[PDB]
Amino acid sequence: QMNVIYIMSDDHTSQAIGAYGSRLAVLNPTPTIDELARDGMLFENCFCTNSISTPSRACIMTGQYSHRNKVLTLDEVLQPDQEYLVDEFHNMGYQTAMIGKWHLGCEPSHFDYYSVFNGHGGQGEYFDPTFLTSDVTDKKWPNNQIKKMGYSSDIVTNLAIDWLKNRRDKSKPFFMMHHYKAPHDMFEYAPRYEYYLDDVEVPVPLSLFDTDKWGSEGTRGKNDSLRHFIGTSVSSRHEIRNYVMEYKCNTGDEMENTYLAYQHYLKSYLRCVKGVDDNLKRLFDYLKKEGLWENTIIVYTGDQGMMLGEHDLQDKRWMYEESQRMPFIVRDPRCPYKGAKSDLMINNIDFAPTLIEMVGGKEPSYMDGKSFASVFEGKKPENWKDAVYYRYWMHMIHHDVPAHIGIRTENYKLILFYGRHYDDKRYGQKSMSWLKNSHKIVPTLVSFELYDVKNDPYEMVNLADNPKYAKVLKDMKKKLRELRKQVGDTDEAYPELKKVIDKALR
Ligand code: NA
Repeated sequence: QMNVIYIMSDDHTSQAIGAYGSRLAVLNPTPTIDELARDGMLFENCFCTNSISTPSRACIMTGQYSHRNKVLTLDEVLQPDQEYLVDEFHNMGYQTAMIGKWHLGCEPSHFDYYSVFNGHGGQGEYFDPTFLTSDVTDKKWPNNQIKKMGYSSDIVTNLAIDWLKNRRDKSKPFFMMHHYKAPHDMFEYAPRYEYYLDDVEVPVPLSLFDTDKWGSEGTRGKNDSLRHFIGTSVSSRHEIRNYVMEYKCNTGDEMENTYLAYQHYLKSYLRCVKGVDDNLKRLFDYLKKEGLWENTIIVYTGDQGMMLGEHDLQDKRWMYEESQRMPFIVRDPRCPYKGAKSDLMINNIDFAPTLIEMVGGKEPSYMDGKSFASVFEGKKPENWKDAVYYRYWMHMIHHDVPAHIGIRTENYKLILFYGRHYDDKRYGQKSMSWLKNSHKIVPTLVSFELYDVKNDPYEMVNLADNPKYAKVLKDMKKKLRELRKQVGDTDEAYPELKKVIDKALR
């Protein structure tokens, strides 16, 4: 039986992996991950269905869309009973281990072993982190706490190596979820990376300074009346929260301020990515010397993408390419296609059924996702989707990003900004409750955005109001309407929202 190590980093976006060939690849940000891809298979079209940490991690654990597993936003939690991925590996006779960033709210009690960050409600600390572990029995969750000195990414790797070396029953296969907290904000990189990239300019995206044709009334207001309201920024654009403010840039020139904030944002972030990559070298080295390299499936992914200043945006949540796409690399030692790429349209909800089938199990019939394990034997899965669904539910909270649904085909992306919160008690409350002058949660404008992701991969040009694209827009609206029906996301429980979305889709 094959062992499995599922490695996932927090907010590690595809621009920041060398193998994905973004503007950042010239910096060689992830040599170890790149080498893994050269001996594995890289997936070009892997998409989150809902880009924030907790909803994505719930989709991964349950194989189910947010509207099915009910973990809609960061405000909801998983139930232990919903730990389906690990239940399935248990039922197949695996010993199971959960290491690192959990962030699902509940105890990882369906694991045989866990040691997961607890600082700041499951967010963890970059230095001297404490962990909740199934080894502390003197106390009950969430109080079975231990503390480790030093840098988190180094400690996380040590927890995994320790379990493999000292705790695993070598007579049984293992399934391990190995989750780094880096490169999540605040990007507190380890001191030894202080001068990494010191002499280099990080390539700047044109869209940081030019948004002329991007967006719509739903993301900008009419005539940009909401340009300082919607969407936190790298520049001074967003009036409440942005990196120019956060990094205290004040050169006398706002464009220079933006450039300097982008450089500090990207360099701090990439120094955290480098710490993860260096740590992967240690882990992979260990697996190789232990004789596990050729009997262990290894996955490397990030729970969602992140806006690294494209369109002058930050964080995730948006359906735009950099936030929707997850990097996703799998090395199955039995797969003969080494260094291959796959363009199959996949979602984070497909991870669990695929892994289960990879080791000989059956695709679970209660999951929304399906298994693409046949790709590793050189065959597209039967009747596989050629489009993906997306919905961000957490209207305006944290980053002033309006709620939206969308569909991405291989050629076009249609986004419907419906601009409502599913819990109308939240209207009027602060979107960022730690700030005295936060904006308030309010309904925003309904609008469509249509991007040609093949000829405009950076989503520079919203086509929804171009009359040359009237038929494409109608065709994609029909597909969005049907896909929403196909996946069961029809809002009978939220009639406020159902009326708005049904009306917009004709
Ligand atoms: Na995340």
